Amino acid sequence: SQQHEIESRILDLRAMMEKLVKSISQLKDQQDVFCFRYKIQAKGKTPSLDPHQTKEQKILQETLNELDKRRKEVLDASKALLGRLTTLIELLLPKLEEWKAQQQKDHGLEQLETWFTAGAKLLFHLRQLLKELKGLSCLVSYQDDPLTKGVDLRNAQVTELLQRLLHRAFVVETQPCMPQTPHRPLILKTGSKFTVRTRLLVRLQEGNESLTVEVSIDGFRKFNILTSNQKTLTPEKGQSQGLIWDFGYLTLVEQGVTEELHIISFTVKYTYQGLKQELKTDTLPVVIIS
Amino acid sequence: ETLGEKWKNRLNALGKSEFQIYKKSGIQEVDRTLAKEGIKRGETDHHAVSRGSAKLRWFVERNLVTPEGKVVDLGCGRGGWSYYCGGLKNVKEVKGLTKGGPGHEEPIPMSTYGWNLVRLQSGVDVFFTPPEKCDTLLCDIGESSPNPTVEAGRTLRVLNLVENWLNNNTQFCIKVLNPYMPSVIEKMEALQRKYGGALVRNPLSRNSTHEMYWVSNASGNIVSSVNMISRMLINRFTMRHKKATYEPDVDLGSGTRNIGIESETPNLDIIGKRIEKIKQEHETSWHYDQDHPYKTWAYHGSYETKQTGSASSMVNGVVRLLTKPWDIIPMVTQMAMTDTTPFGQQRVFKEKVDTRTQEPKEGTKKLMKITAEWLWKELGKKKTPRMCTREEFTRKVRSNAALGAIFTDENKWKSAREAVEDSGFWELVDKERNLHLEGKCETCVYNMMGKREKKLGEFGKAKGSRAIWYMWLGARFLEFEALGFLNEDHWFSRENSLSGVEGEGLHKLGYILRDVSKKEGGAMYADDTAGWDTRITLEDLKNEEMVTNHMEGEHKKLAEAIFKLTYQNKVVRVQRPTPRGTVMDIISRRDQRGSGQVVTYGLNTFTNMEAQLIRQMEGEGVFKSIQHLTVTEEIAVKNWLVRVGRERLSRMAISGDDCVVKPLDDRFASALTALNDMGKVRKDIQQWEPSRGWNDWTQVPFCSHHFHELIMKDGRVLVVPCRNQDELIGRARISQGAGWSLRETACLGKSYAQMWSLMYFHRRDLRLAANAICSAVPSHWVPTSRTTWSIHATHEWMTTEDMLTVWNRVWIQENPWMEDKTPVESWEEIPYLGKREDQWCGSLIGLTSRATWAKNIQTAINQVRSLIGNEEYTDYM
Ligand SMILES: [Zn+2]
Ligand SMILES: [Zn+2]
Repeated sequence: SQQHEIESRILDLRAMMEKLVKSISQLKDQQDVFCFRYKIQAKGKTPSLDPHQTKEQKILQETLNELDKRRKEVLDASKALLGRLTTLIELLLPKLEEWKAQQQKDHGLEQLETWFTAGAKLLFHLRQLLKELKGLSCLVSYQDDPLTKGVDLRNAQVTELLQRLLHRAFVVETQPCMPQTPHRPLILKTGSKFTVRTRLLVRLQEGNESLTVEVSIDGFRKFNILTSNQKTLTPEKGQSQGLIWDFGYLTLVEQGVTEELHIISFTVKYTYQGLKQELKTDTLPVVIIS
Repeated sequence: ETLGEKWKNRLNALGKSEFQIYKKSGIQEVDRTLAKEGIKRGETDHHAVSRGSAKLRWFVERNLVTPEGKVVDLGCGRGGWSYYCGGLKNVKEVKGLTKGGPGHEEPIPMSTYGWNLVRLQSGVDVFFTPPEKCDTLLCDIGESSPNPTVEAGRTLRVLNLVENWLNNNTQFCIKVLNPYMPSVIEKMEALQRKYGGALVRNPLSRNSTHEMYWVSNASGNIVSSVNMISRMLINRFTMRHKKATYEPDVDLGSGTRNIGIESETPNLDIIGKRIEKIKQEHETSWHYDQDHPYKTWAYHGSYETKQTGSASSMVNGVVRLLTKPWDIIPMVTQMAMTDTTPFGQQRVFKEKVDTRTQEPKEGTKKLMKITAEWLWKELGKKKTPRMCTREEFTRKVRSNAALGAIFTDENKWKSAREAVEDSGFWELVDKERNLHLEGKCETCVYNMMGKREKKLGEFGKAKGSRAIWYMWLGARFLEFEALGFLNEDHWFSRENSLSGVEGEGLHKLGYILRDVSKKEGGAMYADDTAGWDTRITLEDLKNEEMVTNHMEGEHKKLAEAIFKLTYQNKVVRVQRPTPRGTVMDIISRRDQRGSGQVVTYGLNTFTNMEAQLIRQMEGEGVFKSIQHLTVTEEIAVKNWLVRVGRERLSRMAISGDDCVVKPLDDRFASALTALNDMGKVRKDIQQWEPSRGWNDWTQVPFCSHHFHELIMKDGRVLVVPCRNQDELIGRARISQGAGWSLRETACLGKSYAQMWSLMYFHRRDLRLAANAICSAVPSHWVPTSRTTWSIHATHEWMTTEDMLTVWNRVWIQENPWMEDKTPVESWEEIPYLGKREDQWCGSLIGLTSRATWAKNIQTAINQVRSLIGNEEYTDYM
């Protein structure tokens, strides 16, 4: 039910977004034609009293009215797009909140990652479309132009929503467990390797810049990661299998026994389309036994 | 500072969500969940345009203000207040003004109750308009701003604007923006002392503004009211969030309202039989309506009918898909479709047809009488009147000639050709002829329809918002029999009358203009007249009736009967939307011009010639005063006609109502007394402002054309017509309605795609567009269909052979002004209209527009031609 609703929502959003793209293109052609007509009128340089001059100025005003009608038509459709889009994220949010509840208590992720990737693609393409719309309208921006604030508020809202989504987009797929004895999870032993797995719900990554993920842990029994805490994922890996991180050799050393727990922290630096955001997440609490 | 300043600062210091939730904290709302989407579908009744209608209803219901008589509206915008006021009982006329433009509200048309009393104006600035007489004044102008000083300045400017219009006994309702500072209170005190009133808040108003209104029937104090409003606003943001109290929207109904004044008297002894017959035919549903919106026309009754007509018009698909880059030009799309629904017909009839003129004085009457007598004696020097017969009319109808606007009486027959062969039609015609011979008419009625009701269409469709008069076939035949000789004998040809240009093709008026501009005198003047068809008075008809003095016998009797019983005594049917459905009314009038197309053309040419001669008379100073003409002036004016009267007629060129005059002295522009007195008021110019002339003959507009000149490669010189390309392209994409097929539309497209190859061959963007159409139509088909230019009686491009031979025959062999007769044998020796001039006249070449006119060329046009489908064709490019 929820998945089918999500599919219908994304389908209708794609349809009306294609319609919006067509409208933007048509407005671009109309603006170009008007600019050419004004240019050729200006280079004429014929100041006088003539019915033709009175005729051409009247039709010039009508062109300006149509440009405003087209320009104002883009915003509300974009505004309506944002309102409907904002419903999907808050509806998809508990699907992840309830997802981690089962882990604490089949564990497929394909639907969630596909939905998150689709949402990220929609957000990024909407941001690019707004950017090119602003660049187009900056040429002949004039008095009484609602775009000069509307586009900025739309970009602000889009950036805020994207940041909010990517704040929760980071989850830990697998808790650190030893491969030798998988019977007991969420338990740590000194001088041994541990296997962890983390996945990021959006399958988007630049093909020229690698993705960097760092890790961190936590007089309590403080422990330090003897092995390397840094890893690099090849850009082709995201296309081949996804943004998959595997640390199968992490070890911990020591610088009543079970009274307090330790938390391992994950930090990722996300860079795409000129926007950089800092993310931090925590794993399930664990206890170290010697 | 006062408490209002504290409240404003506190509201300024707030969050987004808190601001959004503060808007609705006890105010009242109206459910607009129906009216909006009703308007989007296209409804024009039972709806409110905006939200101010509810506020105005709240004010009026408690009789705070009681508008009456004439009401003036400032900054109406869409016009909810004006539309609501129009439906009231004591309102007699509504006038409203608003400042249109980018990012501003604009009026839109509705058909609510009493919609025929409201007139709205756009694109006018209120601050620079002289005050006029008014009985009730409404003002709702104001824009919020975070800064208080600018709001105070705006309020002071508004008050300074409004203080002039108010009188002692005028009702008012004025909005004040920011009333909580002394910089407005000190003026408000004086205003209230001088005129009275109070400041009251509307509960429907939002919670985010401190707006107040100034009314008429109230009293109190200002500062205490502002303080208590501020205290209430302060207390408001302390309770819980209460749901908005929803109130249903207003419904206005529909219909038309009558004012109750009439200024016309009927002649029952002439039209009684026609009225009786019409009433007897539809006795079942005959009723009297008390809401007829006619003022200068009589009323007789109304019956029931079925609605005909449809908004917008069909679009020729064959020409479309070929002119792809033209779908974005606003002119092409806007003028494409018009309105012919009963609402549009009523709008046109109210706007233009229903007018009134004034009688002239004695001197002008005598002048036009003398001039008309002399002109009639002059024209009939080498021609004699005669009578037409039935064989000529049968040949005319059989060949589908340029017949006038006529319905083929569909109730019994299906077309004119089917009815001509029958005998009952001729029996009815003979009976009506016998009745007419005794000075009675019984079956002579008209029909009416409207067109061209959009914004930008009227600026590119000849003269827009017209009205054509249909007639029965028998009356058409009788009128032809009476007065066919005026056109069948070419009475108004250039050879007979030295001014008319009837019978001359479109490709020959430039030579005439060039020949005219070779004389000696001042400059060329090309003034026009607005609504010429409605400026004809009874005196002009009486003057034109003086042609019967050359007739005799039965011909004279028939001509007199036709002139007397039809042209100045008319009965017209018209439709009108009503709540009960659709109805038809019958009206009458004496003046104005309603007849067949050719007869109207001839009479208009004659009247224009007489008027131009009179104006040239006044320019030379032959007579001084027009109030009264005395002796020693009649002799003087008659000597002028005899001496050089003939020569002076050779300086002009009058096709219809279009005139071009080259006077001897520039005193022509300053003589505007007789012309204004006769009733031919000029267009878009001040009444007493002198007219503007031209010193060049290549820019004078005649028949909506500017005539350039061209130079061939050899050296020969031609003269070609020209026009704005956008208008031609927009016309070319409209189907007249004779289609419902592919063969018909293809034939029409091929028919008027050859006009461009014939006349408009000199421009790059139009010659190429015709080759594609000729190469897409499967050829072998006769391109027979009426395209346009009914006045121009050539229609020569309807042939079938190759266009090169036709061009050589037309522009070389039959050219009197061309000396040598060496023909051409290719399409490459014909030159173009320069390069910059083509762009100036409206092309799309030479600049960034060439980047979008880059796919509609031979680079990517072959696929477009092949896109037609299985319909074969033959290449021609
Ligand atoms: Zn009659
Ligand atoms: Zn031109």
